[PDB]
Amino acid sequence: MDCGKDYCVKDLSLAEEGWKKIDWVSRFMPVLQYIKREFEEKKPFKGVRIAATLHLEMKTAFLLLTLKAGGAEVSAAASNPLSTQDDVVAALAKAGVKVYAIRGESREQYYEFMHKALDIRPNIIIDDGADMISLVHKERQEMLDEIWGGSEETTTGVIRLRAMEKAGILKFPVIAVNDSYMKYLFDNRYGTGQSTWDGIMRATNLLIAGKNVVVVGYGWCGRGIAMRARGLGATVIVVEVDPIKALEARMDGFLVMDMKEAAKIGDIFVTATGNIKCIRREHFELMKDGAIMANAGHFDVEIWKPDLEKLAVEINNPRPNVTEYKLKDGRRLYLLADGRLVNLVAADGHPAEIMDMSFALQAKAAEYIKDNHERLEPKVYILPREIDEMVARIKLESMGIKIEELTEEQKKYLESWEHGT
Amino acid sequence: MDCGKDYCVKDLSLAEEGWKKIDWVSRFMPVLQYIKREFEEKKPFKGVRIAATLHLEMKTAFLLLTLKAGGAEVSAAASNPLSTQDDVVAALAKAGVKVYAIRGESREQYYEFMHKALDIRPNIIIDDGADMISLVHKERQEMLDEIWGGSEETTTGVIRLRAMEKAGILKFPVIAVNDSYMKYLFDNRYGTGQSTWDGIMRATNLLIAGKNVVVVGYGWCGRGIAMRARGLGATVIVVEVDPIKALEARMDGFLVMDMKEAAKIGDIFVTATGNIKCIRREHFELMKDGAIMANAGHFDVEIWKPDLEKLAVEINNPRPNVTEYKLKDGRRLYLLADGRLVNLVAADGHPAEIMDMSFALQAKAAEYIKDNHERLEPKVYILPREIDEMVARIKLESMGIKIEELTEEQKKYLESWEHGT
Amino acid sequence: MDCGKDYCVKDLSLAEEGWKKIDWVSRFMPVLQYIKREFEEKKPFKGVRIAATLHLEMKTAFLLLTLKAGGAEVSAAASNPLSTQDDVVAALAKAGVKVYAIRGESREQYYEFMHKALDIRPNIIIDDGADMISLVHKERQEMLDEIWGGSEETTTGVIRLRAMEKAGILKFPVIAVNDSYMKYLFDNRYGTGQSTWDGIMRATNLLIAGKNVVVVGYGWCGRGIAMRARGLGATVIVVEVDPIKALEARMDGFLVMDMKEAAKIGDIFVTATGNIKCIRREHFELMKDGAIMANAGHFDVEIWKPDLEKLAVEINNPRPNVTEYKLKDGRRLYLLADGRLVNLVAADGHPAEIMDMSFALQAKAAEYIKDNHERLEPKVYILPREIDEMVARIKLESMGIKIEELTEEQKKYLESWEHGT
Amino acid sequence: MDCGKDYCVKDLSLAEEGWKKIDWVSRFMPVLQYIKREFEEKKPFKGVRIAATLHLEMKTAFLLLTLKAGGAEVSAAASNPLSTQDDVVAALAKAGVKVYAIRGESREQYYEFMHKALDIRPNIIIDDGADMISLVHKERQEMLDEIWGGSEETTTGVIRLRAMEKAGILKFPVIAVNDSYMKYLFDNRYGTGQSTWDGIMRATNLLIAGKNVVVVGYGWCGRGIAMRARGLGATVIVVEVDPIKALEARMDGFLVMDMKEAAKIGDIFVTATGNIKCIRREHFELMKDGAIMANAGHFDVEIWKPDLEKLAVEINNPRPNVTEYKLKDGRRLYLLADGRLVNLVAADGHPAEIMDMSFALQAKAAEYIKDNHERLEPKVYILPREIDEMVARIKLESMGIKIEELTEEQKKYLESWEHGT
Ligand SMILES: NC(=O)c1ccc[n+]([C@@H]2O[C@H](COP(=O)([O-])OP(=O)(O)OC[C@H]3O[C@@H](n4cnc5c(N)ncnc54)[C@H](O)[C@@H]3O)[C@@H](O)[C@H]2O)c1
Ligand SMILES: NC(=O)c1ccc[n+]([C@@H]2O[C@H](COP(=O)([O-])OP(=O)(O)OC[C@H]3O[C@@H](n4cnc5c(N)ncnc54)[C@H](O)[C@@H]3O)[C@@H](O)[C@H]2O)c1
Ligand SMILES: NC(=O)c1ccc[n+]([C@@H]2O[C@H](COP(=O)([O-])OP(=O)(O)OC[C@H]3O[C@@H](n4cnc5c(N)ncnc54)[C@H](O)[C@@H]3O)[C@@H](O)[C@H]2O)c1
Ligand SMILES: NC(=O)c1ccc[n+]([C@@H]2O[C@H](COP(=O)([O-])OP(=O)(O)OC[C@H]3O[C@@H](n4cnc5c(N)ncnc54)[C@H](O)[C@@H]3O)[C@@H](O)[C@H]2O)c1
Ligand SMILES: N[C@@H](CCSC[C@H]1O[C@@H](n2cnc3c(=O)[nH]cnc32)[C@H](O)[C@@H]1O)C(=O)O
Ligand SMILES: N[C@@H](CCSC[C@H]1O[C@@H](n2cnc3c(=O)[nH]cnc32)[C@H](O)[C@@H]1O)C(=O)O
Ligand SMILES: N[C@@H](CCSC[C@H]1O[C@@H](n2cnc3c(=O)[nH]cnc32)[C@H](O)[C@@H]1O)C(=O)O
Ligand SMILES: N[C@@H](CCSC[C@H]1O[C@@H](n2cnc3c(=O)[nH]cnc32)[C@H](O)[C@@H]1O)C(=O)O
Repeated sequence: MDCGKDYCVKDLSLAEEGWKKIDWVSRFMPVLQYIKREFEEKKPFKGVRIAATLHLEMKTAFLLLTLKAGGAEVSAAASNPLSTQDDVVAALAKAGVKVYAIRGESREQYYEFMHKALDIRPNIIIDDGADMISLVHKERQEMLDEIWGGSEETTTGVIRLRAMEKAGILKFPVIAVNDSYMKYLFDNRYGTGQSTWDGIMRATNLLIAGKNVVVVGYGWCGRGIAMRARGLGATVIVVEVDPIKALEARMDGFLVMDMKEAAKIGDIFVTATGNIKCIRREHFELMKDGAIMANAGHFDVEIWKPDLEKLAVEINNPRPNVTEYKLKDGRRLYLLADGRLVNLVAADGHPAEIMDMSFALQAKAAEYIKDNHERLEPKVYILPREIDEMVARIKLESMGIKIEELTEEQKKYLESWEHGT
Repeated sequence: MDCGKDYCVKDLSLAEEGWKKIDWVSRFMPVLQYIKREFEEKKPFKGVRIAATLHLEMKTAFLLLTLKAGGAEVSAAASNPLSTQDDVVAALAKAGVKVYAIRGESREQYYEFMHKALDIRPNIIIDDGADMISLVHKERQEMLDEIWGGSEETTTGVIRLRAMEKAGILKFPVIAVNDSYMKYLFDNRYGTGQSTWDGIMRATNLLIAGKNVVVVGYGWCGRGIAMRARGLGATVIVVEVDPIKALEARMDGFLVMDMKEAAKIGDIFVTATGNIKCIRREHFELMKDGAIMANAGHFDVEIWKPDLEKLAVEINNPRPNVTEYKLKDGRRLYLLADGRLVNLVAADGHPAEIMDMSFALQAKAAEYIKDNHERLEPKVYILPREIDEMVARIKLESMGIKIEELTEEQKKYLESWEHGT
Repeated sequence: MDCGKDYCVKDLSLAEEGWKKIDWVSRFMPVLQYIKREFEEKKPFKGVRIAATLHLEMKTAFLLLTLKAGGAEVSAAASNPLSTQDDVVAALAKAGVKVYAIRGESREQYYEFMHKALDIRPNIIIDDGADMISLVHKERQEMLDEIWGGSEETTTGVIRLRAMEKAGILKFPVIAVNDSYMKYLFDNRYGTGQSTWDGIMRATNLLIAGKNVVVVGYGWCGRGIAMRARGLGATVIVVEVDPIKALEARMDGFLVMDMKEAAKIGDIFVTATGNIKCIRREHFELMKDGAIMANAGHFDVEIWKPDLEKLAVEINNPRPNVTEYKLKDGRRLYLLADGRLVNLVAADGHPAEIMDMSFALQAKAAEYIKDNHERLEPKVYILPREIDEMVARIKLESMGIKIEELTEEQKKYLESWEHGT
Repeated sequence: MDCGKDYCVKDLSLAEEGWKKIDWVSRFMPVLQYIKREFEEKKPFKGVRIAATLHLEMKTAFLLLTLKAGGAEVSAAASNPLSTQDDVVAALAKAGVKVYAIRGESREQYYEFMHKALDIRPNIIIDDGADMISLVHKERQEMLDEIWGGSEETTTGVIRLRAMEKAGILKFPVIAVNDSYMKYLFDNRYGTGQSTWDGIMRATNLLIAGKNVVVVGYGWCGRGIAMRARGLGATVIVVEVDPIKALEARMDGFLVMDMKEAAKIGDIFVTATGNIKCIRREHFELMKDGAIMANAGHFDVEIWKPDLEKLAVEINNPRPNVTEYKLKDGRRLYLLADGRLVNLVAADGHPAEIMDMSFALQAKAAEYIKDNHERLEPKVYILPREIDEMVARIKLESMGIKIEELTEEQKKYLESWEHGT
């Protein structure tokens, strides 16, 4: 509605509430605040244009404003059509960020807006899911040589970009921010663990304790989702295709079965595979009446909605972010958040302190691209662990935690080999 | 605004959304559904008038509709001015329940509406905090003849009523529903454990893991809040006045210290004491910058607001359900939900399956009073344990769980003494 | 072998090692040490004779020596033929305690020794399982009028004594020490939780994580056994006959099924029912090859050994405290500790700090019997909660823990009823 | 005492008990049983000579017998002077393994026996701490021609060997078995987590719940020790030098502080660093009376014994595997197992099912060296991940667990980039 050359938002009059959300979470983001103070002093992004595809809530907004405080000209598009928070996006538009996003936008608008964000002709692309980096290579090839590099937030995006590199069509360097220690060990595990159940509880008002919770995938996200589900009193069943991770889940005290056996007994199903069709026709047919299904992975393809639609004689919407599929025999199965990221659609995403660290790495990755892209090949890179170390020490210090320091004798001992029994 | 003899609600046009909310949670309340079918078949409350003071959200609405389906004429008032959900109440007014409640009620409206609810001339009073039963004894003594009895939902109300009995001011029988095994072992512990953190995450979007969570009170609510806080990754510090429960918290793996020591290190404070001034002036003075405070117990007197106001040079409202008290030294302390029941004010209360068992007991208590008021004395009773077992057996059956049966030989062994060795 | 009028022990030359065990655990028993200092000063048991039936390890020995330091003449017999520690018992004999116990003694010696302990003509009987109190009523009735009272340590004994009271044959007062808050909330739960797995690991050297652990009974012992099993990485399945406790186990995150379904899937079975024949023929027939079975309840009747013997074509003993039952189809099932208390036969029983509190109550119960038995009927009593409070405050102080104290305003508030919304 | 050219053991007559111990744990080692049948059928080590330095208990004996069943001639020496179990070693001598070990070995005997084990002129060396591989490089350089390669079991040894490679002193290939997923994710974490507390309870009979447990090091062992300590009811304090791992411990719910601060409040201290002097003079000076200290890492240098001896006015031995250092102010600090591997010295090491997977990898590593030594360089290698997957699949199958299979469509999706949205 409020839609022009510089932005396309639902309603600019929502900006005051968006500003309050941005100010609130920024009070609990000490690492990005530390970085923002440096950016304001040195203005390292003066004259630099940045286009970002991220989940457009208040922590994302604070990162974009941090990049702007460093001198950058920033455009932004949504990483998911349903995760955008309209009031936050109005505040971004008021701040001069060229943001193009409306909550609930269509898939075609999702890409029409992504193109508009790309119109800034970015030097740096910040991506979440690799849609924007892929879109440039497919439909905006005229702009490739102007792009220094990109940084990718999530596992699904890194998988896509590595396949792009394998096929020889990646045309600029990419930082796999997801692969940094202070990202996947914290965001993917602890962040997703809390916010997935935050969203499921918010959407349903249902009890987690005494439920059979089925977690499909025992990677970093599945681990955290299973961890916190157990912490909320649930009986957790893990479904995995990796035999090593399946044994880990056993040692962690969780049941391990395949997806058909899990489908018969699960009360709540959560997918975190980054894969396609992990739950489909024959699993829905086995599910108990009232089964809750949620996706915490990527896009909307982990739980195969077309199979649910073919089984349903009625499709209803009893609550916001709850789609009811009524089957022939009268069973009703419930899909949360239209099969999209339940933590970001049914809730407010990861907590502020988690995205502080993930978006601190993103800020450092943008600086790394700015300053090293000419020595980098069109390949996927991981940030040096020194940046991980810096983010961790800033967080610990803001926490008031002082850790042991190695003595010179101990450093010597760890490099030696003669001191045995 | 939509106010009359039979109801007083904010907006009747919100009823359609309220109905969707009631329909939803009712799908996950099997025990109360079992009872509603019995009530609908037999109509045990035909001609009976029931006045209820409860937290007016969707699970409460299904309890009130279940009583109406049993033939009762039902009036309803809010148990807390900020827990009422206006769309649910609109649906109750449309359903013929004489409900008088608006979210954000003044204290004067709170008691005016409770008086309007009493105008039904009830035979049975269902109470939640003992305000209504106290109000009849103070201001509506002409109602005492017609009143068969009352039922009290919560710990705080039962304490008040037992005190009224001790002083000899109680005039009609009272069922202490809170004292049923199927209530305080589940509602108070598991329900409050989940819904307290549901509300805290919803209000703040902050990380629970790696925080110092201080839980004041290690009763049934405190146990649950502490258990789920640990499940979400927090370090938990328990503050108690009972030495036995303090040792229980230690053995459960939690730190135990006094309120002053806890105030210095806590990041999030949760009170669940049912007592007054468990966090007060001297504790606020010790708290770290950015401390989060929330009350999970009765009323709003556990965290003493007047002390916060006197310390504050500025009182701000950065988020819905977050009050910011800025102190002279620049520190900011955040009180959630105005110091009232954080699960019911900042979220949707206990999950549906928990309220199913609690309100099943309430429905049984109302039927118990109906069937026994001529045999009861003006004192506090607890439901026979056979009702607890019925509720637990209906729930287990609806879960598809069948448990081991105690054999006749085993029963006789348990009543013998000669078989030792 | 070293067997006379004053004692019957395996070998007095083992006393030096027994003294060291007694000294060791006594360093970590601050509550009983506190009581012992009082006893040494006041000598309240001067001229009093005490006969005890307890598990004769080093914590029991310290209680008996504490009673002796108070002036008592003490005799002792084993509460279980397999839990006696011969070196501890030699030290007791060297100390002047009239102890009659040899590890591995027969059932007939178990009672022959119990009679010898009774020959002291006790004023006070301290019992664990009610064998001695029952033996007096059956076979030593000539001595009843000389006995002031008894105290019973465990749930199984209290069950027997209450049945004795019901039948009208209990002839002196009995203190149900097991029923004290500081007993069953700590000994039965936390003590049994740790020491059961202490014994199972010691006997087997097998992994607990990633195992299906079946806990039969979800009372105080079963809760703790399930708690700690989960803490060691196991998948815990709870078998219960109480529907309320079955739901508790669900809410605590454990599977709940009946014993036939549990038998098919369990890797380790632990009984804590205090009942007879909870695991029998048809369950053994369903068990997987290599199933481990252990009893943590009472006697050796919870797992029905006669059924295992009838199924076995070979009975072997591959490890100390491991009996192998080789079945017709080649399956091998393993019973720990001959079906007796696995924590006390395969290990060293509860940890010292736990039995500090249980045996502190026992010392206070003996004092309570001494001083109140003439005002007591031949019935089962529970100690006043003031003693529970005293034990808890001594433990907290020895721990360096200072708890909140109620203000006079708060005490007033909890007795009031007028202060509502 | 029973010493000769082919073996040196304490007492050959202990062999019968050693065999029972080997037979027992072998029943619960399915993966190594699977490999032993393959080895027995194919005899891949016919004519091969293998010298091993391992902790000589029953699971090690089954590994050595499995290699012998494959046709290998096997010599064995102790990996630690106090972890050897004399009856197991007696059985190995009876079985034809050239084992030279006695529990309680002097340091001189330790290296004399390791030299006797090397007299076999091995083709493959299996090492556990890199003492033997270091000893060949220092004192048996004439052996270097015939040596195909070595395999290192543990973190400390791999560090030594990688340092030897860096300095260019390594002369033959080395397999870093510790670096296999199926090893360090399970042995180091879950195995050490259980067996450390197994040993601590066995030595002390003290309560774990409600204690302040300080874990020094949050690597794989530290993670496991902390996780199981929390599972047993303790409050866990983590001391780290890695800032990333320190934040992991916080998010896992543990307190994080430096060694001096932890020394003031810890009740039980466990070191798992693989480093020297992580607890030393200044820390002992701060410790509470009665502090328990134990080492779960390499050698006995993590807790610096010489500092304890200098502080002590008295050194006593109140229990087996408990050394008491009485300080000038009367405080008593207790070091378990002489500061050596507490799980292996005060207990029976890792449980059998854990060592099954670790020693399956060792058997595969020995076969790998046999099959690849002519293609390898004098540097440190890690086994191909296909062997990890084989071990995990054999274990899952023996558990009756069948996991979901990755479909061809899903594999192709994971190698694509065009499918976004
Ligand atoms: N806020 C969020 O919701 C959030 C945060 C981080 C990452 N993610 C997304 O979550 C997904 C995974 O995150 P990760 O970092 O855990 O990936 P990961 O690869 O660590 O874990 C993936 C696991 O999925 C398992 N898997 C794949 N197909 C499967 C199937 N059909 N059935 C069962 N298990 C299967 C794999 O074996 C692997 O262990 C990605 O899509 C990532 O983008 C979401
Ligand atoms: N939905 C909800 O939020 C919900 C649900 C159930 C109960 N409640 C309310 O929660 C409160 C307690 O519920 P309960 O069932 O736990 O009561 P409970 O009495 O079991 O626990 C109360 C604990 O508070 C401790 N306590 C009292 N004053 C204290 C102080 N000054 N400092 C520290 N500890 C103190 C007492 O020792 C007691 O153990 C009541 O007000 C009850 O109505 C709220
Ligand atoms: N050191 C120890 O091993 C130790 C310590 C304390 C008590 N105990 C013994 O443990 C036993 C129980 O201790 P408690 O204090 O837990 O008793 P408790 O009564 O609290 O729990 C007993 C549970 O067993 C359940 N039960 C009974 N028969 C059953 C069956 N056939 N199948 C399944 N569940 C069944 C009951 O429902 C009850 O919940 C008693 O024999 C007591 O003496 C042993
Ligand atoms: N059966 C056993 O007891 C067993 C089993 C496996 C490994 N280990 C031994 O345990 C040790 C570690 O095993 P790992 O696999 O955990 O190593 P790891 O390196 O994963 O963990 C080591 C941790 O120690 C930390 N550290 C180093 N010096 C420190 C100090 N001074 N203070 C605090 N933290 C410090 C490092 O930061 C690192 O995180 C090695 O010696 C290994 O051989 C023992
Ligand atoms: N954009 C795609 C891919 C999944 S996004 C997953 C990413 O979201 C990120 N994330 C989680 N919570 C938040 C938040 O509150 N703000 C911004 N990003 C978030 C997190 O870093 C993770 O890598 C989609 O919606 O399906
Ligand atoms: N008088 C005080 C305290 C009583 S409320 C505490 C009660 O609220 C109940 N409760 C918790 N969640 C819900 C809900 O969603 N609907 C209705 N009652 C609830 C719970 O049973 C508990 O006993 C006040 O009203 O604010
Ligand atoms: N004597 C019977 C009944 C069970 S005894 C169970 C009791 O043992 C007690 N107990 C547990 N550990 C110890 C210990 O180390 N010493 C003495 N008593 C113990 C505990 O208090 C519990 O009530 C039998 O052996 O079957
Ligand atoms: N060189 C040092 C540290 C190496 S031992 C650490 C290794 O012991 C192994 N281990 C643990 N329990 C057992 C057991 O019962 N038998 C054999 N090895 C074991 C485990 O795999 C780990 O990598 C020393 O020998 O004392």
